[PDB]
Amino acid sequence: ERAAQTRRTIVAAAAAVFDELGYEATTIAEILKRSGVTKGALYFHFTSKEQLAQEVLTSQLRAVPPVEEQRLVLQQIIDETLLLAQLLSKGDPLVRGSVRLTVEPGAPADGLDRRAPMQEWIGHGRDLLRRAEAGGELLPRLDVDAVARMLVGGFTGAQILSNILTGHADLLERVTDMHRHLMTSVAVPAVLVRLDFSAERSITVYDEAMR
Amino acid sequence: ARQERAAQTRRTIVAAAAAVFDELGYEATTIAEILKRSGVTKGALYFHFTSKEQLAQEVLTSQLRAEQRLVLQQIIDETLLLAQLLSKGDPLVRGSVRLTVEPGAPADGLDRRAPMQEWIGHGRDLLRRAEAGGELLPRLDVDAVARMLVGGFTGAQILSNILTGHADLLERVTDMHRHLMTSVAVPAVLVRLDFSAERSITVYDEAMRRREAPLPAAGDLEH
Repeated sequence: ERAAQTRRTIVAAAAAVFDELGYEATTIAEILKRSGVTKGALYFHFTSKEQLAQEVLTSQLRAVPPVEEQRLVLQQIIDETLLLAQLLSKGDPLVRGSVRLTVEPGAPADGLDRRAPMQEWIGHGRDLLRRAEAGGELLPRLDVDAVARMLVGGFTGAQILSNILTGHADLLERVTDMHRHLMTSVAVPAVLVRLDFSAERSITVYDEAMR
Repeated sequence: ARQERAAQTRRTIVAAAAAVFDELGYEATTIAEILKRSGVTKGALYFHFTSKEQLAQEVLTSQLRAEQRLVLQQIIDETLLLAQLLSKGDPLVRGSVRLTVEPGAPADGLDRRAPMQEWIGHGRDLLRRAEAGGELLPRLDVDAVARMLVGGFTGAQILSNILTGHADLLERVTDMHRHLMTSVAVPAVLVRLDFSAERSITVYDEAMRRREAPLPAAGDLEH
């Protein structure tokens, strides 16, 4: 049924409010004002501000539309990383609210599980790196879970600092520098030199995914 | 005499401000809560700081005040030190990581950008020293690099907090930094750099013999 599309317009409004106001200050009443749906629509879909937040939390993973497989698995990880930064940088609300809920110190013991969604995000990077590893794309002896944490951490640090220092104006550049310097110690040299970090391929991946 | 006494109560004001910024964040922190906790007079605080904001920036910039053969080993040493301090819950480093990462009140009255620029400048200065001694791979943009070093610590630190409450902090920072350094250092320098938890334990020990909880000079105590 296509009112599970109004589910999408509820998450968007909810993410935007979380982004502007943080978890504690955000209210269901505000989310209802902002989305313009009905109390009964809302609750059909989500029982609490809490489940609404858990939903918004998953967006740094689940809001990126899927990407196509590439001759190099590592290029698919680049494609996903840069697509996430394109969204962040265009102010996509799901991604924005996800960043804010993740990094913002909560009121102590707000009952919100930040760990499970960050585990799923890292789990997905670990899955791609496992296929790269079996493809011979990675330097030997690397730990695929340590590496996955590094890539997510690197994205997160570059993105936050870019916010602080330029309001996200240099975001793509920074995330690209971070990711490319990380790939230099993870990719075998023959693969490294065939990876494409360009802004051009990144807008193309963006456009093709929107649809 | 008067100056050493004033410097001591200065340090107490910075330490106490950090602990409060840690628990409460910038906006909810109050000069009044800081006086309450330090036991220092308003007069002494007004003399040392122009505002809550300059004080928050002073917390942010504190670890920048705290000889090697290789300049990049200085960068390693300072970064892993911060991880050991944060791991232990040192108030200065806790408060400055919170004020860094916190969403703008903007509307917030805290300019994070100025003291972050001082962190970047410090890294940048070190990286130019490293270049003068030949330690860097050729043609690097020293600013873009300092930004990547600082962004790598920040993102390692955050995920480490979310996934493990900082239990694996030092391992994540070290992995992040080792991998970044590998993309930045000439190999002959990279093999000689020391990333061990051993060396970092020693550096931290040494730093802790010098990080006494500051107490105010008695002339600046509230009665």
